[PDB]
Amino acid sequence: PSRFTKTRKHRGHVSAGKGRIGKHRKHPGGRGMAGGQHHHRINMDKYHPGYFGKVGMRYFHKQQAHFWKPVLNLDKLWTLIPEDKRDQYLKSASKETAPVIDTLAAGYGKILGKGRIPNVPVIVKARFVSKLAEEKIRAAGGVVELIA
Amino acid sequence: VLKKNPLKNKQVLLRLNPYAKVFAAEKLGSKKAEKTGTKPAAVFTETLKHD
Amino acid sequence: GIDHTSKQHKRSGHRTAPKSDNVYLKLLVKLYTFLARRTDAPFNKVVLKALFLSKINRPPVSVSRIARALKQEGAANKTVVVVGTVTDDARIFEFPKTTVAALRFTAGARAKIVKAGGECITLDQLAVRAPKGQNTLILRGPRNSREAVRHFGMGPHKGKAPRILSTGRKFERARGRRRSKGFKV
Amino acid sequence: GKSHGYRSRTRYMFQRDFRKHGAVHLSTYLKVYKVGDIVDIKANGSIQKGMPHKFYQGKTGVVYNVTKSSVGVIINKMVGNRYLEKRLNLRVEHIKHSKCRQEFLERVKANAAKRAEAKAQGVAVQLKRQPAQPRESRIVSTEGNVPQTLAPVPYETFI
Amino acid sequence: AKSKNHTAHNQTRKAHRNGIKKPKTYKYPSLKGVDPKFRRNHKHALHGTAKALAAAKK
Amino acid sequence: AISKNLPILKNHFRKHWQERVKVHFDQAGKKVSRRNARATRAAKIAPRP
RNA sequence: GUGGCCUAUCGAUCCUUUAGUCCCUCGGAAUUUGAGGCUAGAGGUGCCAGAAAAGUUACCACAGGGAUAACUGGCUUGUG
RNA sequence: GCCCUGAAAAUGGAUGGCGCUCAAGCGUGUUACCUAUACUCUACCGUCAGGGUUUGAUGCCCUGACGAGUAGGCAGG
RNA sequence: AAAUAUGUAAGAAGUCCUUGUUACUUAAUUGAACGUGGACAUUUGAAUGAAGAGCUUUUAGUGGGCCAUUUUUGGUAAGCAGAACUGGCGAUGCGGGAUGAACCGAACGUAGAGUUAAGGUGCCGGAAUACACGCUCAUCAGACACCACAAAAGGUGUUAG
RNA sequence: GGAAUACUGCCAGCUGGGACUGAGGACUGCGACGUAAGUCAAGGAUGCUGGCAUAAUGGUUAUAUGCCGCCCGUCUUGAAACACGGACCAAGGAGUCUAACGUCUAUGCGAGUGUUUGGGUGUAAAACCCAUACGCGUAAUGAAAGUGAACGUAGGUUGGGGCCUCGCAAGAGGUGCACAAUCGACCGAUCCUGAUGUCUUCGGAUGGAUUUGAGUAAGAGCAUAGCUGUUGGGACCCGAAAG
RNA sequence: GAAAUUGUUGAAAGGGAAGGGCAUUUGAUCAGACA
Ligand SMILES: CN[C@@H]1[C@@H](O)[C@@H](O[C@@H]2[C@@H](O)[C@H](O[C@H]3O[C@H]([C@@H](C)O)[C@@H](O)[C@H](O)[C@H]3N)[C@@H](N)C[C@H]2N)OC[C@]1(C)O
Ligand SMILES: CN[C@@H]1[C@@H](O)[C@@H](O[C@@H]2[C@@H](O)[C@H](O[C@H]3O[C@H]([C@@H](C)O)[C@@H](O)[C@H](O)[C@H]3N)[C@@H](N)C[C@H]2N)OC[C@]1(C)O
Ligand SMILES: [Mg+2]
Ligand SMILES: [Mg+2]
Ligand SMILES: [Mg+2]
Ligand SMILES: [Mg+2]
Ligand SMILES: [Mg+2]
Ligand SMILES: [Mg+2]
Ligand SMILES: [Mg+2]
Ligand SMILES: [Mg+2]
Ligand SMILES: [Mg+2]
Ligand SMILES: [Mg+2]
Ligand SMILES: [Mg+2]
Ligand SMILES: [Mg+2]
Ligand SMILES: [Mg+2]
Ligand SMILES: [Mg+2]
Ligand SMILES: [Mg+2]
Ligand SMILES: [Mg+2]
Ligand SMILES: [Mg+2]
Ligand SMILES: [Mg+2]
Ligand SMILES: [Mg+2]
Ligand SMILES: [Mg+2]
Ligand SMILES: [Mg+2]
Ligand SMILES: [Mg+2]
Ligand SMILES: [Mg+2]
Ligand SMILES: [Mg+2]
Ligand SMILES: [Mg+2]
Ligand SMILES: [Mg+2]
Ligand SMILES: [Mg+2]
Ligand SMILES: [Mg+2]
Ligand SMILES: [Mg+2]
Ligand SMILES: [Mg+2]
Ligand SMILES: [Mg+2]
Ligand SMILES: [Mg+2]
Ligand SMILES: [Mg+2]
Ligand SMILES: [Mg+2]
Ligand SMILES: [Mg+2]
Ligand SMILES: [Mg+2]
Ligand SMILES: [Mg+2]
Ligand SMILES: [Mg+2]
Ligand SMILES: [Mg+2]
Ligand SMILES: [Mg+2]
Ligand SMILES: [Mg+2]
Ligand SMILES: [Mg+2]
Ligand SMILES: [Mg+2]
Ligand SMILES: [Mg+2]
Ligand SMILES: [Mg+2]
Ligand SMILES: [Mg+2]
Ligand SMILES: [Mg+2]
Ligand SMILES: [Mg+2]
Ligand SMILES: [Mg+2]
Ligand SMILES: [Mg+2]
Ligand SMILES: [Mg+2]
Ligand SMILES: [Mg+2]
Ligand SMILES: [Mg+2]
Ligand SMILES: [Mg+2]
Ligand SMILES: [Mg+2]
Ligand SMILES: [Mg+2]
Ligand SMILES: [Mg+2]
Ligand SMILES: [Mg+2]
Ligand SMILES: [Mg+2]
Ligand SMILES: [Mg+2]
Ligand SMILES: [Mg+2]
Ligand SMILES: [Mg+2]
Ligand SMILES: [Mg+2]
Ligand SMILES: [Mg+2]
Ligand SMILES: [Mg+2]
Ligand SMILES: [Mg+2]
Ligand SMILES: [Mg+2]
Ligand SMILES: [Mg+2]
Ligand SMILES: [Mg+2]
Ligand SMILES: [Mg+2]
Ligand SMILES: [Mg+2]
Ligand SMILES: [Mg+2]
Ligand SMILES: [Mg+2]
Ligand SMILES: [Mg+2]
Ligand SMILES: [Mg+2]
Ligand SMILES: [Mg+2]
Ligand SMILES: [Mg+2]
Ligand SMILES: [Mg+2]
Ligand SMILES: [Mg+2]
Ligand SMILES: [Mg+2]
Ligand SMILES: [Mg+2]
Ligand SMILES: [Mg+2]
Ligand SMILES: [Mg+2]
Ligand SMILES: [Mg+2]
Ligand SMILES: [Mg+2]
Ligand SMILES: [Mg+2]
Ligand SMILES: [Mg+2]
Ligand SMILES: [Mg+2]
Ligand SMILES: [Mg+2]
Ligand SMILES: [Mg+2]
Ligand SMILES: [Mg+2]
Ligand SMILES: [Mg+2]
Ligand SMILES: [Mg+2]
Repeated sequence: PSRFTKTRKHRGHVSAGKGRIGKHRKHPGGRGMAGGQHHHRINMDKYHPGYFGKVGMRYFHKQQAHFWKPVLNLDKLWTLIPEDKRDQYLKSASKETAPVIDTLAAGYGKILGKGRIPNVPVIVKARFVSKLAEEKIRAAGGVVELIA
Repeated sequence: VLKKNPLKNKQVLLRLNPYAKVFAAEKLGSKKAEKTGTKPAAVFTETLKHD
Repeated sequence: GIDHTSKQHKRSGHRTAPKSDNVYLKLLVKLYTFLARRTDAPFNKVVLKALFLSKINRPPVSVSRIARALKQEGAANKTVVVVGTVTDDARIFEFPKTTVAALRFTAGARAKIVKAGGECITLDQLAVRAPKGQNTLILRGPRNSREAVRHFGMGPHKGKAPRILSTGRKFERARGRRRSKGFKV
Repeated sequence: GKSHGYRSRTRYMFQRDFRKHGAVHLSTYLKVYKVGDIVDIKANGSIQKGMPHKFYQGKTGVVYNVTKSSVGVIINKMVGNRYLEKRLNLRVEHIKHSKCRQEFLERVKANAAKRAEAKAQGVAVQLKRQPAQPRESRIVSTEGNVPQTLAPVPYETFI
Repeated sequence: AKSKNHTAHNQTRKAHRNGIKKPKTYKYPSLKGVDPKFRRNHKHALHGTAKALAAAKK
Repeated sequence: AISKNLPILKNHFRKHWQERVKVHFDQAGKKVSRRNARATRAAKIAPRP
């Protein structure tokens, strides 16, 4: 609100906190990004290393669909099972029955390896995995089924 | 709540330093000294009065 | 007049009370200010202060950090104290029992502490059971974990990350970021 | 146009010390510098490689690195309102062990002694250092020395 | 229009506000710049003695 | 017009952008009106769903 | 022994052009041309942190400046 | 050493003015005295701080120190 | 070869014994670097000071300065031009310099009493037309830092050498 | 030879005159005088008397008198200035709003979080409810194809608040979060190493490297709001010669 | 029915402006208090 604002406080001091010498004028720098390459280079270098020019390959008509590949670590992976059913599959580690986790269902495109999932085997249906993910799954007795 | 000075106001001069009682009672400000008669070497009064 | 050795009329620059208007919070202050003065117990004075800290200085203590804290030698049977809110961590499968005195609890942490047979205590209950704060454990959340302190001290060859909206190639990766264009940082 | 090149103004600083020019006596190359030693930095104009910059002449520092010909030294240089840590690569021609620490260690060794020597005697040590203390009372003798009286002298020209 | 050129006037006073803070010493200083060969051994030299205080409690 | 450490913004009001501003002050008014237009079909439409 | 005994002898982004692996992409799929990329140098900015640039206004104009010239005054006093 | 001479400028004029000549001048010595928003002591105001104290507890109470300010910042109003 | 200014040191992150690790290094289990373990105490290592110390973010104004003593460049000089250290003025009143941005004094909440500073005490004007030894008589006397100027050269004026 | 006195200093020696101040408001402290009971000038004024009880004190006001006081605003090293604006009065008269954002702080919830496009509903622009999606987090590094976070109690070491143990205490040991410093480890880029194997050129295991990243290493976010700050907009208000 | 500004009445002061600060006298005018 206006009533809290410093500009109320500046009522009665001439310059409005703007200064008596250097005043407050229209555009002492130039407008916007003007002179990144000249007077403003000291700010533009540091604070924005990398601004000017180009770097590698263009792409004509890119579409981020094809790139949809959400990532889920074995940090979690067990979050895809609701918690009643979950402790149920936790105890009784066995093949012949093991939980079926369809990750592409859960919104994901790849399984990463973050770490430490229980000794409990799981069948993880997935689109892609890391070599380290799919290893740890196999160190709990589980496997990986590629799906689409 | 008010600083009072010793050196006047006996009461507090006697609050600190009760040896105050003794000093005043025995004088000692005014203590005489032991008169001795020792005289300076005639070398001294030569070089004192010398040119 | 006076040659002045240090700045005059210097506010001590320590929060005297919370900036918060929460009544209950203020009461916890009222409690611990009493405890702090009379108890002579260190643990109290600390918690008084930490009751002042802003959101920034009350980082969420994750339930798993509490797990790890208790695995300390002889530290299993202490009661962990968090001035701040405590958070549910999916990433532990096992969890210990104990007792957690905390200003706030998120839904899961409470569910996760109780389900394992532990107890979610409000701080004044901790004052009742622990007046001098005996057999207590204090755990601070990570402060510099925050995403703002990413950008602090951004400079050439500080590798400090820039303030920027859209990221990728095309975005502050060219001049001065690579020896092939200008210099590198 | 104004000039500052690396060696500017160093004319008399790097100059070779009268009757002391020429190749460098071998004890210089003999001394062994272990990391953490306290070094004095003095350039030797005959040795152009591994040469300190003119700022660091007179400076004292400590050696963080030991390579073939050269001890890397850190110096705290003041710039602006702070000091930055600076790292110099110097050939040992330009370096010498600093004797600042000399009395220290000698006092350290001295202190441990006076400690076990007085303690194994039943303590009463007082091993800290004291500034010069005002003189004590003394008698002085006039025997064979009578005061010889003195007068200021009248003006004379003699040129 | 000709103007002043340079001076160090007052520039000292301004430093001694925030006062010329001292160099900031630390124990365990940085190995940045140390002889790379000396580090590549020093690595395997600590690695051993860590494994040797690990069999000391065993 | 460049200072401090601030992300470079891009905020594209260089045209007379105040000439095209739609506030939807009808957000309520339309939500009513297209309910009333739904009632008018469901009756005019006979039991059809 | 990592050019000239030391203290000087030099040059961004865009662009073109070469060197390098024979590596990455031209997005329906391939092969073969052609095109793009990364790493590294050159083509040059000398106003040397780096615009693409001729004059006249005795017909003139605006913003300003005593931050600055033409005169009185003030310091100076070589010169007179 | 003091004094004289060297010593010419324009409105009428300035040891600040009057005036002063064993000074009210010059050199030097000794006292006494006069009086700054400074120094000391006390009252009051504010600010900062360190304590005390569960019924204005955002409170009350004790104690000490400090107080110049354009551009400017923050604060309570 | 000074003076003034200048680098580092004055300890627990210290000193000493013992003997581990390695792909470095030595003829060499040599040495290097980091170490396990053990010993050494208080007066933890000169003075002085300290209410404190360390640390982080963010942002205003500003980015024409000027002056004084000393150092110092150009210039015949300049209230000129231009550097060095510091203190100032600017941004600051108060007492003194009659007056005056920068000199002296001293810096500022409202008051009281005391005492002072710099400067003064014939009268204007608060305060000795005080005391004391001298010098000085000007038909242009002289009279107080910064400061509002004077010189070479002369006097058988008088004074003391 | 014996004194005196000056001079300098000391006294917890005694005492006259004058000025200003009287903060505080039961008691509590340090003491002091007393054989004592008591008393006191001992942690801040009380006792005695008189006048008036009213414009007498005082407030306000005009004025006279002593001393002091130059026009404000502004730009400026410097302004009372022979610098500019201002004859007078009233009423207007200038850092806003919006989009996108930085730091801080409050709040709701939290590995997630954002009802308000829209739908349901209403006492009808309000309040109340909600399905899927989306946005932003939870993975990074590469120009890219693409690869993608535990040797170990998520590591070693130094300091760490708090807590634990011993001790009456002084002290000693234990554990040690945030944070700080350092030595390692893990992911991607870069350079090398190239096992088992096989379309004979695919495959890239294993071990490395003064190289590098806005990474990992028991999550800190997302959303509302406020101050201050940014940029674009008529962008604090008024002003061109032009086009 | 404000201000600038103006008439008349009342009061006051005024030797080349007026206005201000400290302080008191004097004129005028008033609150409070006490009982
Ligand atoms: C400060 N006021 C001054 C006033 O004092 C005077 O200025 C003098 C001027 O007279 C002096 O100058 C003059 O007078 C002096 C002598 C009197 O010192 C002579 O030496 C000099 O040759 C002459 N020009 C000059 N040296 C300093 C200024 N302040 O005249 C000018 C003025 C502005 O009125
Ligand atoms: C009420 N108006 C004023 C009034 O105040 C009074 O003015 C005096 C004035 O006369 C005094 O007197 C002074 O002023 C006058 C005036 C004519 O300039 C001078 O002639 C006189 O020399 C001077 N002493 C002056 N010292 C203070 C004012 N209060 O005199 C009448 C008036 C000027 O009209
Ligand atoms: Mg202005
Ligand atoms: Mg401002
Ligand atoms: Mg500006
Ligand atoms: Mg340019
Ligand atoms: Mg930078
Ligand atoms: Mg670009
Ligand atoms: Mg990617
Ligand atoms: Mg598919
Ligand atoms: Mg003061
Ligand atoms: Mg101040
Ligand atoms: Mg030169
Ligand atoms: Mg020499
Ligand atoms: Mg060379
Ligand atoms: Mg210019
Ligand atoms: Mg000039
Ligand atoms: Mg300049
Ligand atoms: Mg220049
Ligand atoms: Mg319609
Ligand atoms: Mg070689
Ligand atoms: Mg070379
Ligand atoms: Mg040669
Ligand atoms: Mg080039
Ligand atoms: Mg295509
Ligand atoms: Mg293709
Ligand atoms: Mg240029
Ligand atoms: Mg240039
Ligand atoms: Mg033209
Ligand atoms: Mg013509
Ligand atoms: Mg003509
Ligand atoms: Mg014509
Ligand atoms: Mg001029
Ligand atoms: Mg002239
Ligand atoms: Mg001349
Ligand atoms: Mg002249
Ligand atoms: Mg003369
Ligand atoms: Mg005269
Ligand atoms: Mg006089
Ligand atoms: Mg005299
Ligand atoms: Mg006298
Ligand atoms: Mg307080
Ligand atoms: Mg308090
Ligand atoms: Mg102030
Ligand atoms: Mg201001
Ligand atoms: Mg020490
Ligand atoms: Mg040890
Ligand atoms: Mg100027
Ligand atoms: Mg300017
Ligand atoms: Mg001048
Ligand atoms: Mg000048
Ligand atoms: Mg000058
Ligand atoms: Mg200015
Ligand atoms: Mg001022
Ligand atoms: Mg001043
Ligand atoms: Mg004055
Ligand atoms: Mg003055
Ligand atoms: Mg006073
Ligand atoms: Mg006084
Ligand atoms: Mg007069
Ligand atoms: Mg008088
Ligand atoms: Mg006389
Ligand atoms: Mg006399
Ligand atoms: Mg004068
Ligand atoms: Mg005497
Ligand atoms: Mg009283
Ligand atoms: Mg009586
Ligand atoms: Mg009466
Ligand atoms: Mg009266
Ligand atoms: Mg009056
Ligand atoms: Mg008046
Ligand atoms: Mg005056
Ligand atoms: Mg102006
Ligand atoms: Mg000017
Ligand atoms: Mg002015
Ligand atoms: Mg003028
Ligand atoms: Mg002007
Ligand atoms: Mg103008
Ligand atoms: Mg004017
Ligand atoms: Mg006007
Ligand atoms: Mg006008
Ligand atoms: Mg979501
Ligand atoms: Mg530790
Ligand atoms: Mg400690
Ligand atoms: Mg291959
Ligand atoms: Mg405008
Ligand atoms: Mg804006
Ligand atoms: Mg216009
Ligand atoms: Mg037009
Ligand atoms: Mg045009
Ligand atoms: Mg009127
Ligand atoms: Mg007249
Ligand atoms: Mg006047
Ligand atoms: Mg007239
Ligand atoms: Mg008056």
